[PDB]
Amino acid sequence: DVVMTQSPLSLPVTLGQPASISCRSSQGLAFLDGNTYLSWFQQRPGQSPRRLIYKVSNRDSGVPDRFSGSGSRTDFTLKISRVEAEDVGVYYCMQGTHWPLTFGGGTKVEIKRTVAAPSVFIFPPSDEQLKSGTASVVCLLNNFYPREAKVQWKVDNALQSGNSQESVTEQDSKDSTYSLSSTLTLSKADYEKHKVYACEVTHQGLRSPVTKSFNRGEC
Amino acid sequence: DKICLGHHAVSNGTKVNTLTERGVEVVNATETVERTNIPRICSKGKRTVDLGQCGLLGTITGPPQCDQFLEFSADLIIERREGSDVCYPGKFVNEEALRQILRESGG
Amino acid sequence: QVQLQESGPGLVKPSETLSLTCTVSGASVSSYFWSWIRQPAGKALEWIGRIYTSGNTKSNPSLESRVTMSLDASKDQFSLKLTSVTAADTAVYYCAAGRLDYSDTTGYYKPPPLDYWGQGALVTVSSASTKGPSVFPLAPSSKSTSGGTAALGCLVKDYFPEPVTVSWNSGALTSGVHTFPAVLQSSGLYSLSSVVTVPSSSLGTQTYICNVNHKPSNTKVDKKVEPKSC
Amino acid sequence: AIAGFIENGWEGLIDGWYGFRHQNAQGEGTAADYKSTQSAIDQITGKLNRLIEKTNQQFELIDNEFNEVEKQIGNVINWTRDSITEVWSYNAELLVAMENQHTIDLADSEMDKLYERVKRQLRENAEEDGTGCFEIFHKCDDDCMASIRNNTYDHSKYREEAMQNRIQIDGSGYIPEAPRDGQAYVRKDGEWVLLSTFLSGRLV
Amino acid sequence: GAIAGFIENGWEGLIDGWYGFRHQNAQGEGTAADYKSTQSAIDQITGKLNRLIEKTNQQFELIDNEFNEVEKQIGNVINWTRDSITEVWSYNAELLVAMENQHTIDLADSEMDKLYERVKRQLRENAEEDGTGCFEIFHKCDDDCMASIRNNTYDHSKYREEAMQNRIQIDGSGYIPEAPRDGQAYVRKDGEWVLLSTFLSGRLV
Amino acid sequence: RLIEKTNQQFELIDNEFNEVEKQIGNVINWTRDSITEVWSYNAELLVAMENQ
Ligand SMILES: *[C@@H]1O[C@H](CO)[C@@H](O[C@@H]2O[C@H](CO)[C@@H](O[C@@H]3O[C@H](CO)[C@@H](O)[C@H](O[C@H]4O[C@H](CO)[C@@H](O)[C@H](O)[C@@H]4O)[C@@H]3O)[C@H](O)[C@H]2NC(C)=O)[C@H](O)[C@H]1NC(C)=O
Ligand SMILES: *[C@@H]1O[C@H](CO)[C@@H](O[C@@H]2O[C@H](CO)[C@@H](O[C@@H]3O[C@H](CO)[C@@H](O)[C@H](O[C@H]4O[C@H](CO)[C@@H](O)[C@H](O)[C@@H]4O)[C@@H]3O)[C@H](O)[C@H]2NC(C)=O)[C@H](O)[C@H]1NC(C)=O
Ligand SMILES: *[C@@H]1O[C@H](CO)[C@@H](O[C@@H]2O[C@H](CO)[C@@H](O[C@@H]3O[C@H](CO[C@H]4O[C@H](CO)[C@@H](O)[C@H](O)[C@@H]4O)[C@@H](O)[C@H](O)[C@@H]3O)[C@H](O)[C@H]2NC(C)=O)[C@H](O)[C@H]1NC(C)=O
Ligand SMILES: *[C@@H]1O[C@H](CO)[C@@H](O[C@@H]2O[C@H](CO)[C@@H](O[C@@H]3O[C@H](CO)[C@@H](O)[C@H](O)[C@@H]3O)[C@H](O)[C@H]2NC(C)=O)[C@H](O)[C@H]1NC(C)=O
Ligand SMILES: *[C@@H]1O[C@H](CO)[C@@H](O)[C@H](O)[C@H]1NC(C)=O
Ligand SMILES: *[C@@H]1O[C@H](CO)[C@@H](O)[C@H](O)[C@H]1NC(C)=O
Repeated sequence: DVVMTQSPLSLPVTLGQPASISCRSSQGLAFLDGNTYLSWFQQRPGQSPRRLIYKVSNRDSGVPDRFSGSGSRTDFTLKISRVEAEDVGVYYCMQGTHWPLTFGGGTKVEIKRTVAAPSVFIFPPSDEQLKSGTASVVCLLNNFYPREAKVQWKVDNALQSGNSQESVTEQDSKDSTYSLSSTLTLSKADYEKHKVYACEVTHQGLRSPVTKSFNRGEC
Repeated sequence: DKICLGHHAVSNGTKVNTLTERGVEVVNATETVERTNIPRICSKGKRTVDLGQCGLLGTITGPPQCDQFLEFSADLIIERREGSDVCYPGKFVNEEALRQILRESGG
Repeated sequence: QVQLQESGPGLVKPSETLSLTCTVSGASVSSYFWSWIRQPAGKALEWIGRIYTSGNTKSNPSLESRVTMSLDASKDQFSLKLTSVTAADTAVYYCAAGRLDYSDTTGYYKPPPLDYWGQGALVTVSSASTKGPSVFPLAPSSKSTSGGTAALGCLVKDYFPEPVTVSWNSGALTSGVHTFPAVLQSSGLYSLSSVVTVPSSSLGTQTYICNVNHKPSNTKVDKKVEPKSC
Repeated sequence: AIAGFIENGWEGLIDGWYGFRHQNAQGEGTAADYKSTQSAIDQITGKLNRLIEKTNQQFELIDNEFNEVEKQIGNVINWTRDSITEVWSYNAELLVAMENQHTIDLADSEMDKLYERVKRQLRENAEEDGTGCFEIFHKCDDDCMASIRNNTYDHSKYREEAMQNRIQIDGSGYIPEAPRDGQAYVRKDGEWVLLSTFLSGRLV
Repeated sequence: GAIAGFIENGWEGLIDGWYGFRHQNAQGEGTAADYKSTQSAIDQITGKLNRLIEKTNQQFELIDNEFNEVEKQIGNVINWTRDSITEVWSYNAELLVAMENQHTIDLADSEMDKLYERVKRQLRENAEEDGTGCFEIFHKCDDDCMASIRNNTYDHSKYREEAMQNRIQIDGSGYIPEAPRDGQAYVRKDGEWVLLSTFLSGRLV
Repeated sequence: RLIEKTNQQFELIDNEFNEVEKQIGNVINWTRDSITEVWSYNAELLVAMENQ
């Protein structure tokens, strides 16, 4: 089996800068018809992969200018002239000369953008969920960068631990920002015991930790 | 009853390159490119002369480092880096040409 | 003007016959190479096999013992059957097409090009029965919004297997919708939050409903979100 | 009217480089053999990927096109350059020649490696017409022809019938040895009826 | 219990030879090498070595100087020539190893078919090709008969008729000879052509 | 295919009667010897291969 090896495997670039991706094949990729069948594929957040380069150099129709493929017979390179916020995603190389079709490991390209402080919002658990005995308090950090944030739950100034699960969106395709959803899950009995449910967010774009809380019941 | 024809085989052979294939496994192979070095000047059977402090051209003029080799006779002449052709500052004109001559001079 | 649409069961039991089918829109199946590419959860793409009309199910050796591909020229659907399924076969299953030049004699002996792709089908291979989700509204607290912007969302909790789809107001609401990745709870069930940011003046005047579809359980939910009434 | 490779190559064959062209009750069929054609294509490719390999030695200028060098050193450069030109030009013409012979003889090898396979399949149920075909001495429907291609033909299933249609006089067909049970036998309707059954009747 | 040959696998147990016979009869199964065909291959590989290992008797001297560099213009020419020389020797080197390995492999696979076509014409009409590199013998071949195939003494006429009968065979019984063309009608009994006159000379009861 | 005579003509860079300079000559010598080594190998391997 032809072995497709890509490098680097995580390629964080700066919004508007160029970068390259090297793909080395374990075998030569020439074929009887005189064409070497290496292709480059871009799979962006939550999508089918699309083909950028076919036959080492030919770019597919409907693809930005900055994508230019190059390579020889063992060593190939995808060159991006100017990585914008819309080029985030994973990039694969595939040989297409030898059975079976094989793909590279993939290179994760993440845009390095300007710092953006997160908007913070907190959600009390719905009264409908409290009928099932479980209480889910949701904290949201929306449209921010870098994707490094601290989310501490404070139930009555008591720092929570263990019951916190957080999910993170993919880097955006236009402003290159993330979004996070920390969920504090606990029982109906424990929810009804305390009053103040706070969410302390610490981030680079914040000159001091921002907190959004909510007192139990209320309005 | 039946009788069968077959060839032998082993568990892990070695891989070699061919015209139509790269890295095909044969039973046994051997290396063709030499890589092993003897870290000495194997000089058995030869009259060797290690000039050392003497430079090869110094055997003609005769600076003090080359006193032992003014009429030397050798089959193998070994120049060393520390060799000096000279004693009073100066060079030789067309020096490699003459070096190359004395190398195969036998002394 | 061509499109490929995968279809099939969302979960198949261990050792069953995982079946899928790529339905072709706006093209004749006779004129393409047809590949199945599966992608396990966060791993390299794996190329299963390729077929063309007049038959030749050339497949990858890792799965050839178990793979079975055929394609119907009247219904326009590439199909696939993976026998005796394992947890390793849990993956996204994109189908793909490639140009087919009849006269290129040497093209049937080269891996097919990957010109067009489908959206990909998730087939999670396990034994746990299908559970529809529960949808709980994530509403603002008494319009303590206090900003120029306000936030509201849904909580699609306790469902299996993946995935669920969340559209806000039947697709009319798209600007500012963040539908988070699912997270697997300690119960063996998935759960995700879908949120959307709206102007603060929109509360009360605008209707906000998230639409959840859990096709594994044929479940469809339309949950309205609104600030609490004390 | 059908022929094989001992004569000419078929132009209708386009799914591959080798195939089976059969003929029976249902008519002609031309279908390529996939395993054999890939084994030829994958070895020609092995040549390309060995000769297309690049050289990574970089040479710089020693000549000077704008400003000529000493006549001696230049003449010696020219002498070396033209001598190297001669070696590569020789090594090149030869490599193409050898690899073109090895290529041509490579494909002939894989045609026979397939012909001599189908031969052992049919065992004692077909004969070599001599032109790359097999006269099959038993009725072979379109399903049976495909059994030869995908290596499932079972000589046993058709052997007894095929050998009898092969070892003939006039129509004819060899006959089995009558049972060795001690009773004399006579031939009647393709079976050894017993002689005692023809000697217990009555006279007229 | 099965057994198969070279159009398939190589045998890892055959260690006193490169090619060999693996039989299976009443007494059991054995594996013994064929020494001739193995030496025929081992000798051709040896012949390649003693044509390639041969030394070049040409001696070269230093044109350069390591401790004390030569003129820059001439050095860039010596370098240019040396690098051009090393290029040709590197090309001829990898091409030789490749061409001789393609020949060494096709050489050995050739000596295997030579042994196969030998045993084939040996057994003449007394066996058939099963396709895996084996011969289904159609008559009992004991260990002494098996060795008669290895040392090429197998008399095919001795076991022919028996095997030719066991190959035609419609039922458990094979083809019949011709009854003598002497003018008598013959009936068939016990594998023999007994006359019909002997069956019409009795007594009505 | 083997009898095909080369057309590359070479003039004379050495001088048999009156020796050229030593350094340049030793290189000319060094190259010609290294060239002869290549044709000598190419010749013998070609005969051996064509005869085979
Ligand atoms: C060692 O080898 C080199 C290369 O072979 C050799 O130098 C070459 O000499 C020839 C002359 O025999 C040059 O060829 C042309 O000669 C004609 C004479 O009519 C000129 O007009 C040419 O110059 C014009 O034409 C060019 C082509 O249109 C233009 O591009 C150019 O700008 C001029 O307008 C040209 O001189 C040849 O150019 C050189 N090659 C070089 C210098 O690289 C050299 O003589 C050999 N040494 C010995 C001792 O034999
Ligand atoms: C023509 O080609 C030759 C060889 O291909 C080339 O001469 C080589 O040059 C390199 C680089 O200058 C030499 O390699 C080493 O370079 C490093 C500098 O990076 C030095 O430090 C080395 O010093 C040696 O000597 C020391 C004692 O004084 C030792 O302590 C040390 O360990 C080293 O051994 C050394 O110079 C290389 O040695 C030479 N080769 C020869 C044969 O001299 C030359 O430059 C080329 N000509 C042109 C015009 O390009
Ligand atoms: C580079 O290589 C050159 C040859 O490859 C070297 O040139 C050769 O140098 C040798 C000496 O080392 C010469 O040999 C001498 O030749 C003279 C004259 O020969 C003629 O007369 C004799 C006697 O009647 C006769 O037998 C010959 O056939 C000639 O007719 C002799 O008298 C000497 O005894 C001695 O043999 C070669 O002649 C010479 N070759 C050529 C072609 O000139 C050259 O020295 C090398 N360069 C370096 C730097 O080493
Ligand atoms: C010998 O092989 C060559 C290729 O190595 C064959 O020529 C090629 O045939 C294909 C036919 O499908 C041509 O493809 C077409 O190319 C154009 C670009 O020019 C492309 O846009 C089309 O969509 C189509 O794919 C290809 O151009 C052509 N190459 C040439 C003419 O240089 C040739 O037919 C083979 N000959 C035999 C006798 O088998
Ligand atoms: C061989 O072909 C026949 C139809 O001609 C089919 O029924 C059978 O399954 C095939 N066998 C294999 C192993 O593909
Ligand atoms: C050949 O083998 C047979 C059977 O083993 C044996 O009787 C005979 O002596 C052998 N002859 C030779 C010449 O090897």
